[PDB]
Amino acid sequence: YLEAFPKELREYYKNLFGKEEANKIMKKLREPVEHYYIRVNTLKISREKLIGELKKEGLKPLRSPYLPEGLYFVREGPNFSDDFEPKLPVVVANKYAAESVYQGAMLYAPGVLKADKNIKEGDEVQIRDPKGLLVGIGIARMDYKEMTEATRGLAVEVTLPKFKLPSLSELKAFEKGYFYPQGLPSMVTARVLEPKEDDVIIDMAAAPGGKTTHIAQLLENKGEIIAIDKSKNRLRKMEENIKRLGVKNVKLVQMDARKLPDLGIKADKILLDAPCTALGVRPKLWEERTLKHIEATARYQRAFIWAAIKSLRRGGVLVYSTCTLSYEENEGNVKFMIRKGMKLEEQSIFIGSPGIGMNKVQRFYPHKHLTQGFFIAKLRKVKD
Ligand SMILES: Nc1ncnc2c1ncn2[C@@H]1O[C@H](C[C@@H](N)CC[C@H](N)C(=O)O)[C@@H](O)[C@H]1O
Repeated sequence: YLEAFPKELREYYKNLFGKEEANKIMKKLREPVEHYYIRVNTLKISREKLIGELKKEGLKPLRSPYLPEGLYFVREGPNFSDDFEPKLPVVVANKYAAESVYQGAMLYAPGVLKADKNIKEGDEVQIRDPKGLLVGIGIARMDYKEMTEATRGLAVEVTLPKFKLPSLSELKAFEKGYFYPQGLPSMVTARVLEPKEDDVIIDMAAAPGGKTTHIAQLLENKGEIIAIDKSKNRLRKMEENIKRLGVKNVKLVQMDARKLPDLGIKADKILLDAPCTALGVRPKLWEERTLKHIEATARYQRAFIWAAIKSLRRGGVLVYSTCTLSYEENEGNVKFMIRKGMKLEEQSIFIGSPGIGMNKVQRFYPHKHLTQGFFIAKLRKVKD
């Protein structure tokens, strides 16, 4: 599994976590989350009602004892050994299709990069990513020719994915806005913000609106949430999420969030779920980002942070979060915040790990908490 991570990043992890822990993290990082979480949209439905609805579809949701809005599914797999060499013709899926197949998705024709020419419908085939990673085994539903030419349709019915997560996008319950897929650390993030109906609230990197709509339901569609993103398409997707979830609480604004103080707003609560190297996301088939990205991105996040601090009322609260493992983007950038008049505060929910040489910030690790790698800092602005 180590091959999935560039050598200098591996040295970095060993340095930052210790050889043993670093190895446990990387190994788990290559696998999908063991507990696949969704958020109950309490704007439309209760947890127990939704559970009943999901059981109807043959799904087995489990309750979180920490998040009354939390449900999760237990991951299946691995369904074959890491060294398994099936005696089967190969279908090569592109980088994106391979990752979804890795978690139980079917392989559709546009996802097919190339294939063995002997393949006919009904043949058993193995599916590999462009680097030879075996991600699944299944039955071809197209001949070789149609597979490499079709613009739509089923190419391989994946009957033996390496891992299996439930597909929730096609459920009636999803179309009716009953839930929103979202990791446990992400849900904790919104709770720890403790949004109030009175608070002036800003999500300055909000699309596609996962944490924003979570705040919305905690506010019970009262108050107002200002949600900022630079991307119009991602804001376009966020508009759809809002409508589906029945969120009436949110004001969208397109802009570079680093220029946030250009508004005349002094917020009481700011969520900064900052763009990051995403070193913690799962599954991690191949890590492309490395040390140069950590420094550049960390420096890039500071602009957001500074913008937020200047836009906070004194006594105001900032919650900073990333889906990355690096020190620089996390604890290092919090030290930055501490030098700029911010004070660390106890978070209301703490089920993860302590930070690196740092007490009140919260980390999540895939090997310890069955989640993506994650980081949460909650700060109070004591002075300007
Ligand atoms: N300078 C920027 N200004 C505003 N938004 C940005 C900027 N750079 C990146 N973003 C957005 O930051 C977001 C990063 C997302 N991963 C955040 C997801 C969000 N927290 C959610 O709960 O769904 C993307 O939507 C980016 O479009």
